[PDB]
Amino acid sequence: YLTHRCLIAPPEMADDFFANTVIYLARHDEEGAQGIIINRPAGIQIKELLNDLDIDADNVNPHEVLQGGPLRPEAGFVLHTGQPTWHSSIAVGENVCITTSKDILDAIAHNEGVGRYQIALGYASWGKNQLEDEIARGDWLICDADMDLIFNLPYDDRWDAAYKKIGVDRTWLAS
Repeated sequence: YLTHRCLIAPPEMADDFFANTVIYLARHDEEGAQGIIINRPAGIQIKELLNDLDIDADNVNPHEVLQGGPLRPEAGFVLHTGQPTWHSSIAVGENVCITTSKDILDAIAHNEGVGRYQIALGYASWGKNQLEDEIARGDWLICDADMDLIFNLPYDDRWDAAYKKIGVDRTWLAS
């Protein structure tokens, strides 16, 4: 399936919500697919989010909180590296995990044991065969995920980078 891959909104996509997005696919099986947009900050600082979740974080390092999708804006997801060592954690792909337990939030609050990360509120979901049908009719572009797209690159440069990455192993004129 397409787990660990990134969906890229084509430049011509008219969808008001998904236009200009890069979506990391966390899960994709026979029942559907679920993803997290990785290039759209919500305009919320990590300290604000932690405090709202009743977690002290007076010394937490500044970090953006992402809008992961249009569904369940209450649900938080932390993307990070290493093994799924936390209480509720799953390995998605090459050294990348998604954790929904609160233990990792305490780690983030104290600036330790987390490393590079993204925390997103909300997610994107597709029903059975839905994503496959959309891809079939050319609704999405696709590229492999990597550390730059998920963690290193500035959020506002991720769509361009993903769009360009398509051309690393195939003839692709990004223009």
